[PDB]
Amino acid sequence: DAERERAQITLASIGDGVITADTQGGISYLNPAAEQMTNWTLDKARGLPLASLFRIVDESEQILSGEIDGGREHSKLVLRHDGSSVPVTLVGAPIHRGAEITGVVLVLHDMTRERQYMARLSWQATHDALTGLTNRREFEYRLQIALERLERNSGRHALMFLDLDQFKLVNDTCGHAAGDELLRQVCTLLQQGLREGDTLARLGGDEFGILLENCPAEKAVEIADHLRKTIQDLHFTWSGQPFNCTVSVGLVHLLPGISTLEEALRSADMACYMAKEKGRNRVQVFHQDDVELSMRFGEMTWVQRIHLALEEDRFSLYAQPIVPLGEGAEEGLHVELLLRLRDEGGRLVPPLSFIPAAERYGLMTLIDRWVVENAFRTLVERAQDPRAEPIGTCAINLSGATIGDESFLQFLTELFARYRIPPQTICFEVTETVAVANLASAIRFINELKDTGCRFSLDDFCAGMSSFIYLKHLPVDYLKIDGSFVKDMLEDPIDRAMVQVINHIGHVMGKRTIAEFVETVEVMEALREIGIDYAQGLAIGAPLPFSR
Amino acid sequence: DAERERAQITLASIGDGVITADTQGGISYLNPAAEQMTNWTLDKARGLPLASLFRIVDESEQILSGEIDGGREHSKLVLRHDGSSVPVTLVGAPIHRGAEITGVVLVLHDMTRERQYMARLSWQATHDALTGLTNRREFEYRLQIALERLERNSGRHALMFLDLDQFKLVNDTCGHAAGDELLRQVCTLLQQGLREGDTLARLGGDEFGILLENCPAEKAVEIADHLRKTIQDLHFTWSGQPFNCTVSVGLVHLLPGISTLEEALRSADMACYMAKEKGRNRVQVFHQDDVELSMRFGEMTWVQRIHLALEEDRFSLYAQPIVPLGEGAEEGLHVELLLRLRDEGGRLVPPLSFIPAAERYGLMTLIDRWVVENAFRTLVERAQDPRAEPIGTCAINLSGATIGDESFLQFLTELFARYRIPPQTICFEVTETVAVANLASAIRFINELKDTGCRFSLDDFCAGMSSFIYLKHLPVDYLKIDGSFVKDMLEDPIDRAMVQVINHIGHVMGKRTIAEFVETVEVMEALREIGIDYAQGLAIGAPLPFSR
Ligand SMILES: Nc1nc2c(ncn2[C@@H]2O[C@H](COP(=O)(O)OP(=O)(O)OP(=O)(O)O)[C@@H](O)[C@H]2O)c(=O)[nH]1
Ligand SMILES: Nc1nc2c(ncn2[C@@H]2O[C@H](COP(=O)(O)OP(=O)(O)OP(=O)(O)O)[C@@H](O)[C@H]2O)c(=O)[nH]1
Ligand SMILES: [Mg+2]
Ligand SMILES: [Mg+2]
Repeated sequence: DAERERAQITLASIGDGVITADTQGGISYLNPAAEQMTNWTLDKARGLPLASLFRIVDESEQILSGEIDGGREHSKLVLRHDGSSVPVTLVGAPIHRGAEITGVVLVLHDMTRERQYMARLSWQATHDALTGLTNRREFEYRLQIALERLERNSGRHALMFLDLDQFKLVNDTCGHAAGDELLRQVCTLLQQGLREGDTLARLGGDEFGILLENCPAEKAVEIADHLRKTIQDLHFTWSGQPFNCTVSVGLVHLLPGISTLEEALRSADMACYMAKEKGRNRVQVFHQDDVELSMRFGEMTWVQRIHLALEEDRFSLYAQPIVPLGEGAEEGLHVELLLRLRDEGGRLVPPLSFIPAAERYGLMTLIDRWVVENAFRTLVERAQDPRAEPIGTCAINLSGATIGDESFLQFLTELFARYRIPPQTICFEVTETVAVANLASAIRFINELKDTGCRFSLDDFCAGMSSFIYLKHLPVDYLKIDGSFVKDMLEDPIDRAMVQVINHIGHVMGKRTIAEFVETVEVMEALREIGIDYAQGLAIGAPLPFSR
Repeated sequence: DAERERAQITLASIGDGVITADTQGGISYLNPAAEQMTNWTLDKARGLPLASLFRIVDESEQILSGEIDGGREHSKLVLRHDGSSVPVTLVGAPIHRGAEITGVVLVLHDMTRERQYMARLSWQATHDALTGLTNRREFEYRLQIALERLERNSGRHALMFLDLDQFKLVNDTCGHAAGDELLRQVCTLLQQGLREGDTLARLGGDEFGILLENCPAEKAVEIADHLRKTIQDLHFTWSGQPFNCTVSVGLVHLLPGISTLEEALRSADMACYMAKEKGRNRVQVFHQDDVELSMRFGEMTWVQRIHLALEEDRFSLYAQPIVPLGEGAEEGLHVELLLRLRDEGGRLVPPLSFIPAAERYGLMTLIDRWVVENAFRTLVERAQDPRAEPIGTCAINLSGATIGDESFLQFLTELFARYRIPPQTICFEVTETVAVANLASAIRFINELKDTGCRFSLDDFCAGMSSFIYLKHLPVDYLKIDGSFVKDMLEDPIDRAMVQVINHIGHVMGKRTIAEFVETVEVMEALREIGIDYAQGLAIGAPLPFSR
């Protein structure tokens, strides 16, 4: 028929190598990308078997009909025995007549070409890969421009910071895949709610940035409260399970030519934080005095609260085990230390009820110094018993305020001399987020501590070319997979794949891998098969009191 | 016909959204990816015009028939007026009957899906994006494994470092595109030359790594000299123009369980460097004494050579102008300082004849201290004339040895007090390579110097998600496009695109862009249209004597 002409132009427009072959291997179709990949033209390869022209090997075939579908991409090579190797990502699907398997369709994507996608790189550098919206880079650029521009700067602009409430709930409850969907759904609503000219970005985490150029004060607040309402009305559900999605909005009225970029960003931050501190699901319009006096008050309140607790011995330490998944590995006892705070009545205070405030008001060095001192102190008390399970690894999480703290090493040195805890026994922890936020200091800190003889771990680790590049510079011993990826590993094929990639590249880069949120033995066995070195979760052991 | 069944399964296996429409817009085909992208099924969209179902807008159509082909990818959005926006990279080709334009074929790739390609990320993290071979990460991993492995460690291994000779020649002569082809061609020969089990990687630049596990000493050297010969016999040509490709090989015989990874890498480096220092196109087998005594001798030779030159006033400084491309921009005179060395006879010494040796033997701090001192000294002498063209920017290149030098800032402070040159007038330069090689120190150095009031530039800048991520951490004022990209900008569509992306993302990140190797006004006008802030090259001004 004349359909061949239509299909051939479509098949030739596709940049990916398309190969169609009969059930027995004989070639039926090769598009120009397949021809260039295999070094064989269709006219010289038609009817001839696949294996006799080129090889689709691995790194040292009929499986497609069985189980190796086109759902997932498979890393193969194209060994052509002339011009040799071409690295691909294969996808295969059977060809049917109607319950009669007649052939095979192969979609082959050339890994060498990825470097040539200039529009893709450019897009990526200015947009969030998940949500599709502009990123922090592009947003801050557009915000700066709105203020510095010579033209079209007649009226005032409106900066908004919209942060999702209890977004960690969604991730720790269902997993990372669920949280990504919610983010994508939150994205579509804020898209529908804004007009052309308005700039909407994901600034990181569950935080979005909205810019309304040349829009009045009353109009600006009206839009914010409406967007707040539309997210409140979002009936988000994950595999039946419904979630109450809510947002905390921080609004700032801007002036082009007067108000600086860093002043604008910081003002929207205090207002967003204040809407949270004021109970969540609220819009907090920044006022230079009215919404600033509460920051001075909040600092005073928390200085008193953190110091009282410390003085009143209400902070305590818990220990959760980390165990080797490797068959034959014994080692010393590995525990991760976790902080707990009890109020004046004597009941446990949730983490979000004081860590965000202590972090905001620079009270984290205090707590980290108390944690480290009382961990070493406990280890001495625990050692008084000879029968006691000796701790080979005691992991402690440090904040960004500590990573940057010049006086921490002298304090740690002093602590070592006082409690005689071997440095080797201690494993300091920093999140991927905290490390990158203070990159030059993190590198400097990790190396100084490693010289002392301490180990280091990188927490809440995501996979990407960025995170793996940051990993080259961060000399940590362990890599800890974010729990959200482990939570639905066995239910979501991308989260399972994420775990596998974090593991492989983590092993490639000389790191030992740890999986958190291993709540069942099914998850434990899955991680063991993959190759994960350590497991932590409710299937391993629950957090138990450590300190007295 | 029954061809529809064959084509539909192929079209459904493609992950990219395929849209086929008539010349007048009416839809003919949508694959499941196109249906999911546009929110419209083919059964409910067949015959109906494109524009009336969804919109393929931009960020604020018939052009395809004219000029906007499927050769280059175009960044568009898919505004569907229901579930709103989907960010794509469009490619379009006309549909013919035979010189009769009947319709249009659109290949739409969803930018949101890029995050889900796990096999692609994993491949990327373990392989060079250009050459397709394993990267430094994977190679060092495999090398470590060869040494640390409990099993299959019977015999000895062979580490090889193959570095292309005068590879900068190919790039500065033809451009980056030519050099990439040569690298890809060098890759295919080393592929054909090695057997299954042998590990071949691009370790960076024009340097390749080869590992021959459980291969005798005599066999190991035999393979190296053969590979050296096959590259010598490579008749490389770029658009008619032939190039004599040659390689300098450094070989090390390894022992699993004794010889460490860093000892192995360093030994292959000294042997490769020695084959270069010994005249290039040679294989230098590392010998612990015989090929180590020459490193002590070479250090002695160069300490004497660099100090003599300094003592004998044979080092001089040249100045090359940098000019604004922006229409209306005047500014002060911008010059880039370049070092030159004259031998004992009085004739100019090529850069490769002393900078590789001075860099190898730690003599770069010396030269950088002489350059900076004599630049400030010249600026005072030049200022004695009131008529003199005042220099608003004087750019000086600093080495990795300087970026890491703790005593440089006190020396610079002293120089400032002695020659009273305004810090603002000085622009320090570091290559992307040097910055990343010493990342924590570069960041620390750039910020300390910026506080003094100096400007900073990032040289030989490549584009990628890695380089743009490194750029977030490096607070430089200017970004300098690598000349190799500018050389064939007007002849190669990818190098033109590279220039455009380096520019856009450089402007996004608050940097001012500079293009080097602007040898013609055609290149100058091209860069001006793109948006480049500054131009440097033989169309602007040639390097002229600066120092006396
Ligand atoms: N699924 C997913 N989760 C992410 C992503 N980026 C960050 N997160 C998670 O988002 C959460 C952000 O937590 P927070 O905003 O600090 O805390 P919260 O639970 O929302 O509580 P509030 O203080 O009320 O904001 C963490 O659990 C992160 O691991 C992403 O791209 N995808
Ligand atoms: N086209 C291209 N050029 C690259 C790439 N990576 C690095 N280069 C260039 O490769 C060159 C490496 O130069 P060198 O090896 O130090 O110098 P050389 O000219 O080969 O001289 P020798 O000292 O004999 O090795 C520089 O011009 C780099 O800019 C790449 O991926 N593609
Ligand atoms: Mg939140
Ligand atoms: Mg070279």
